[PDB]
Amino acid sequence: GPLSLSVDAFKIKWEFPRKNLVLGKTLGEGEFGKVVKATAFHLKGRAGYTTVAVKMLKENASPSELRDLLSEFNVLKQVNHPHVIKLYGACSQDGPLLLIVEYAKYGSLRGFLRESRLTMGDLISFAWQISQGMQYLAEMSLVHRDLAARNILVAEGRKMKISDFGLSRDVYEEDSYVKRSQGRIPVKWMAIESLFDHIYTTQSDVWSFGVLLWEIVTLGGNPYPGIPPERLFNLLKTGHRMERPDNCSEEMYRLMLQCWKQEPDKRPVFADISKDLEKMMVK
Amino acid sequence: GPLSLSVDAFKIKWEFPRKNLVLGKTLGEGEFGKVVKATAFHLKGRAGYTTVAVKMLKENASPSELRDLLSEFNVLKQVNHPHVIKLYGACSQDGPLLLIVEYAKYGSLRGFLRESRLTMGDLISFAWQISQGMQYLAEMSLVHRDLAARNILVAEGRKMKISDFGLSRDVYEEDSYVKRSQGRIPVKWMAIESLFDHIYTTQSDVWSFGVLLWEIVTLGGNPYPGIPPERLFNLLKTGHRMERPDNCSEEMYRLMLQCWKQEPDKRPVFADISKDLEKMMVK
Ligand SMILES: Cc1ccc(-c2nn(C(C)(C)C)c3ncnc(N)c23)cc1
Ligand SMILES: Cc1ccc(-c2nn(C(C)(C)C)c3ncnc(N)c23)cc1
Repeated sequence: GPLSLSVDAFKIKWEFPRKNLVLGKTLGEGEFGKVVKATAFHLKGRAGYTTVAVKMLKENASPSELRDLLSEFNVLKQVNHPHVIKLYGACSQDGPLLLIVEYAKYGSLRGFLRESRLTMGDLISFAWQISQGMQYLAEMSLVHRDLAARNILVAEGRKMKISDFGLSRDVYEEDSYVKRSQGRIPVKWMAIESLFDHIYTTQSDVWSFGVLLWEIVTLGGNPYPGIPPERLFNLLKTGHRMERPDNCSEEMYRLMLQCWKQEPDKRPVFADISKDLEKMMVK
Repeated sequence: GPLSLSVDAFKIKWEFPRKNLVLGKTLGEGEFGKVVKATAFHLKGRAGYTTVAVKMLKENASPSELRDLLSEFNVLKQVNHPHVIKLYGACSQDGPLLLIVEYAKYGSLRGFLRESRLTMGDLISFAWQISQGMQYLAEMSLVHRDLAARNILVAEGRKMKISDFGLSRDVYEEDSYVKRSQGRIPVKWMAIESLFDHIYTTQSDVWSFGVLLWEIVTLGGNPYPGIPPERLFNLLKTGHRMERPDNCSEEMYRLMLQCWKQEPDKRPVFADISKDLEKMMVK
């Protein structure tokens, strides 16, 4: 089927010797993958050991999780930008599939924020770096689909790295990705039209960006707090949106609202978003 | 879309007052659901409190997980058999969706087995009770799809209860369920034709039953140990199968093999399986 084809094609510059990789503690688990801290000997021109992160399948992986890991690999090969996690390689030939990437010292953005108390200007800087990465992926004709504080990494120097490319889809031909069956993206980050109509575009990424803004501004808050996901259908189509959080300027809130406009064409594009944020920074 | 329709239809005998339910410790998490121990006051004719288990959505649920929880509910309403977990009710009207079911004192079959050392006759008894439940579901025209030691519960008296109906599908019309996108069932329990062709039938359930037999016989072993899931495509179609485990009679092994025949029509049906196991019991 489509997977056996991919697996067979795959098994036929990115390959890294398994014997040169040493895995250590588990850094995190989750939807399709398990991530461990690791070290790699003689990695792509670097002398000695480099500290890296490695994603692999969890116990009892499904075809869906295998497909997602292969897809993330496929996407990460094609992208290169200061605000996107950097791929080093993979181990495929011996043992389970292992993807080797840049280690982000501070872990997830959500974790980093929740450990915090950081200025409003640090917050705007974070959002803006993410918007630049997103402007780059949108130019590559990729829809990311799973943008969220938990899927952004914070590297040395508090650099934002957009991560978790397992659900990212190429939209070169149509400028949208449409999925017949139900999505595996949390409902509380999905655009109204993704939720109801299974349509994903750069503008649905912009909606998710608005929820990410809310997460940044609340320092890792939980969106629509105390509201069950199943209530989102009706809440959204009756035109409700999250209220301005505490510690949020009105210009920041105004931007969140614009990202959550019902009509996708009415939301800003990532380039507008970046301009808006740089402007808040300098004022 | 199909989900908003279900959620709206749903929100329009099974309903239980949220105020009569008290939730306690987390019993387990996993693919679509979180399960907690709980107590329910005046549950369906029972005076006083009854100890129950409750499944709900995990944090950051996706449309796919919501759909699976609704589907499990829908299936559990229609089934009733001594070897299938019994539904009591749900809380929907206030707060998150909660499904209230029979509490299984010994937890999952896999956990129960791994805590063990139990006779061969206890083992055959377990398999046989599960085969009876499965013979009943097959007669109801349901394909279970996710049969595995982790999805069988052990209740008071060491009674097997088939559980986790989120992926079960009605096959009344065609005797098969076909899924275009990748399955969320672990690859190591899937029939060769489910893995390659996305076709699910009672006979693919029989394959999974063979893997479950292997799990019972090894006391909760890990199938195809040390073999990565992606190697299963080629291993399976080149005709390889797991070797006879230690502490396994040849008749038991012969049954596993028959469940794993390439041609689905060549595997036994659950009624043959039950006859085979009762025969091993009495001999
Ligand atoms: C392909 C791939 C590999 C690793 C990661 C990743 N996840 N995570 C967690 C989720 C533990 C914060 C990480 N933490 C630090 N550094 C990383 N590189 C990661 C993401 C994608
Ligand atoms: C709808 C539904 C509700 C609960 C369970 C369930 N899962 N589990 C675990 C997985 C913790 C062993 C249970 N353990 C004991 N009793 C139970 N009833 C369950 C399964 C399905």
